[PDB]
Amino acid sequence: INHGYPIDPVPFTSVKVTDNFWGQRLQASREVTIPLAFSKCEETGRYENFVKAAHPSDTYKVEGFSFDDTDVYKTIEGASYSLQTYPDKKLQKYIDSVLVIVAGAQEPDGYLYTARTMNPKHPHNWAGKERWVAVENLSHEFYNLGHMIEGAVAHYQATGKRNFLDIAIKYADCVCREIGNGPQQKKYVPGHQIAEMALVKLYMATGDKKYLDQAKFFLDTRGYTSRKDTYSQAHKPVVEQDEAVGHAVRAVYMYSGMADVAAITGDSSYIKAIDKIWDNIVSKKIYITGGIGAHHAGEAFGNNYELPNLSAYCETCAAIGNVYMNYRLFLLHGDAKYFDVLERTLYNGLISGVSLDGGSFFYPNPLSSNGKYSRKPWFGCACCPSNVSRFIPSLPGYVYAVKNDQVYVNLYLSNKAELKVDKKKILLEQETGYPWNGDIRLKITQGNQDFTMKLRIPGWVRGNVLPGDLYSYADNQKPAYQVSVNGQTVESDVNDGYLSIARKWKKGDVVEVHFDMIPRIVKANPKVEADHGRVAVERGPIVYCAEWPDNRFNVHSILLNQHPQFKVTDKPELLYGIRQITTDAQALSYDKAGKLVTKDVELTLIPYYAWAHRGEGDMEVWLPIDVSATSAQ
Repeated sequence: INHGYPIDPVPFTSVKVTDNFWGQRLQASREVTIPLAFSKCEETGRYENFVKAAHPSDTYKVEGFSFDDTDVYKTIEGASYSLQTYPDKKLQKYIDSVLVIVAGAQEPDGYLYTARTMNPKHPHNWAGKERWVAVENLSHEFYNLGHMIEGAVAHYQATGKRNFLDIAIKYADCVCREIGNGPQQKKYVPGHQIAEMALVKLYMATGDKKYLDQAKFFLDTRGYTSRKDTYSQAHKPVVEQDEAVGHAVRAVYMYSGMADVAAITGDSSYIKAIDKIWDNIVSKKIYITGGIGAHHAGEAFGNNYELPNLSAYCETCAAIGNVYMNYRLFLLHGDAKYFDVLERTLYNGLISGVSLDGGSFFYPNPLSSNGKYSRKPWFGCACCPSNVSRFIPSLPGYVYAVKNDQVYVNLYLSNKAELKVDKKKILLEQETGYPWNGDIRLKITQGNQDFTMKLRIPGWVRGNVLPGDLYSYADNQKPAYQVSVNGQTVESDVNDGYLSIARKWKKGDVVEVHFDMIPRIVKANPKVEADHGRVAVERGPIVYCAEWPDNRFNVHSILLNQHPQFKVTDKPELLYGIRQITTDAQALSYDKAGKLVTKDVELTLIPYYAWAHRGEGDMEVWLPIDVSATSAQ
């Protein structure tokens, strides 16, 4: 059943990753992250909640969070993706055992929500006294449904079995029969959006239009209920929203649902709203790491241009949702600028949230540290680890896309892919050192077909830090790029951010691509007060930072040269293999006689994602280049 977007995804099952960067992240997800998250679901009581729901009792203290059941649904989602690329009888049998425990907690009419079922006389304090009554506050009853669906659909696609799917269908039918516009129903919308995107997905798996109508009901009714709160984007009808406000995850999950519903019903009204919201996010409310969410209070978007560094929120879940949103905008519009934003988030503020070994995570992802902040294996609220669990293995699904005769190449990494192009099979291989350098060989290894290959030419190689004027390059550098097909240079035009190559493609044909990767300094719009007198360091798609281990001085005390010169060096054995950046700078301090002293130092910079892997201490992304922004001790 067709999703309705004008461009088709190329699924993650079609793309075998052969590189070192992503390939190690994928291995780490399978060998450490998914096993750890299941192990934590046992250890922190997530399974016991379902067992308790199976034997209700007045005596249970219902504690944790009302959305804790989703940690289980999301880890099963991620495992289920893993199983499709890497079969594993034991993981698959383990999941069956978990699902028996999950199925036991479900009431006969399909309601599955352990925070009430465990102890209906004394339910979780966020659940309310009765079903649904606190849903637009913090019950998370429809959030739980959403993650349950996404988990179940994935498990069905991985196993051909319905032991998860049937549970989701039943809870979905419970919601659909009790919640709606009908006269024996109750008008309620999600307190935490996700059910909208998830119900489109369940429709696509089952053919039951009830689910699509429920998703549309959820969206269309928002803003017309008693709870008109900014926190959950219910301050206005969603079609009239034009700025990203409130809780960052809630926001991007709703914008993603708005996109899915729009595509599948051919309704452009939701699209005209998210186009404006996207413009607001990218021109006004996005960090240079691609993170979103400026305030601890509400885990929320700030005002326009409000981007503080130390107190930046940037929940890893929000980075993941930001990827979901931009991918969908790409599918609607066919412009690479959506993948520039997605690439920035993906390579920086998303992967910053999981350690390289896969065993610890971040909830918030700040752009500065004064120490006392490292990744943890889990949290009371485990939304980020379980989201990481589910995201990483799906990564190969983001690389390509196809519309008819048009093949989009959106990410650069070594991989072999099978593409369906006007109903003929095309095997395509990328070989590259990306993100570490800008050389890409693409080869047709099997098949022959006339088609147009669209190569994303990243914003960074064309002088655009991001779409819009939130940021600009503040050096003199003039990066260049070149493309060739079988030794003939393409000096065709960049349209919609792609260099487009139309020809008969055959086994043997080679595309060669070169992007200069030169260290850049980035300046923020002068309206961003936090970054006055400061610049950020970048190379290719990687944002850099200064961290304490590499620098025999206080990292918060540097003063970059007025016209900083940069050296890049390969470090294959440092932090899983990276390129570090070096620059000649000054470190400032106050001597014993009370005088400012400047000391010439070598400043060593690492990828932002690689910070915090070697001990708590100081870190800065936004480096002073003016004495107004310095700090001496």
